[PDB]
Amino acid sequence: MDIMQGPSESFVDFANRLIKAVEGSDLPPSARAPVIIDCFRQKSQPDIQQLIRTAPSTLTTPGEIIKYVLDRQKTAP
Repeated sequence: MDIMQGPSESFVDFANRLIKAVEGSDLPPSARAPVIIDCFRQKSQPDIQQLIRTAPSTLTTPGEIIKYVLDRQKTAP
């Protein structure tokens, strides 16, 4: 309900509220991921949601999104 990413909130910040929020629910293990998956695309900021929204590759899991988030956040010069 009140799970919304902040203006300048880090990724690990939101996902913790999400994951913890999801774990706290009656959602099954196999369905926990799919929940966070859609949750991001609808609760994440425009900066992240935009990437996930039209992001290629089979991004159907958390293990891929975070990898994808950091993979895109690879601002290492």
